[PDB]
Amino acid sequence: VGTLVASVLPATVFEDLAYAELYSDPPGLTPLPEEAPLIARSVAKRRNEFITVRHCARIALDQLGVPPAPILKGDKGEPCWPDGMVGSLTHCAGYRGAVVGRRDAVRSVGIDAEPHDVLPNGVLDAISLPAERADMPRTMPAALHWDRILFCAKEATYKAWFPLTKRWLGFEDAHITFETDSTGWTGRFVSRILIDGSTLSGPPLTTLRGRWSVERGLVLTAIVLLEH
Ligand SMILES: CC(C)(COP(=O)(O)OP(=O)(O)OC[C@H]1O[C@@H](n2cnc3c(N)ncnc32)[C@H](O)[C@@H]1OP(=O)(O)O)[C@@H](O)C(=O)NCCC(=O)NCCS
Repeated sequence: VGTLVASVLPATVFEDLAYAELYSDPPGLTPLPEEAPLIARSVAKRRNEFITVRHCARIALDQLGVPPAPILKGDKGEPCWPDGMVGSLTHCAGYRGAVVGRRDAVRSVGIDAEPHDVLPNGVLDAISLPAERADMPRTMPAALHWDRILFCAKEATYKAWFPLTKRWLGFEDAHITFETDSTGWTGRFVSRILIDGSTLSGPPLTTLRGRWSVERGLVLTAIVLLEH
């Protein structure tokens, strides 16, 4: 279908969002000349996914009425969206995707995709708080890899946070609480910011609500912060 990420998008502002996803790199796709410098020293696997993900971004932007154009890279790797637009990009094995939104409705977007696979226990302690490790088993079905899902939400949280603050957010700086829908493979989370949430404009970031899904061997997460 090409609609997996829809499982983590809200209906509230759906008319002001667009998305596009692919599951592999179309062969022979050429980079835009203006984007080529961004991957001039990159390994082949990175080059290929970069091009595919940028292609998805333009497909999604086009749905919102934005003419196709290069998307450069700014502070700390963040994508440089066209004026009036926000969005987020992600890839992993078997997935490339873009979610974009109109800034008049959507303040920020953060998405992440991961394989639904375990993480090593050493990494878990580095990416989680004790309270998360205690609560996730209580809120998540035994079948799910809650370590990986937590991590996915941490990544979505950073991506939604950085464009608004331009500051680091570490794994210990957000406490994420989950809930599972009765059907067992989707739900909600809230990321509570534990540090100063001052933004370049608008209100401070204190809480970021998101959605998660597990389907087709993937974890997907998305945060869509509304403009009020
Ligand atoms: C930046 C980061 C979140 C990217 O996530 P990832 O799982 O490695 O890779 P993904 O494919 O999902 O996402 C990569 C895309 O993220 C976007 N991105 C990179 N830096 C970014 C930033 N500072 N802000 C917003 N988006 C960013 C880019 O569009 C990038 O793709 P591109 O280089 O092709 O444009 C991750 O690599 C990282 O450095 N994390 C540390 C910060 C963190 O997770 N903190 C926890 C907060 S609770």
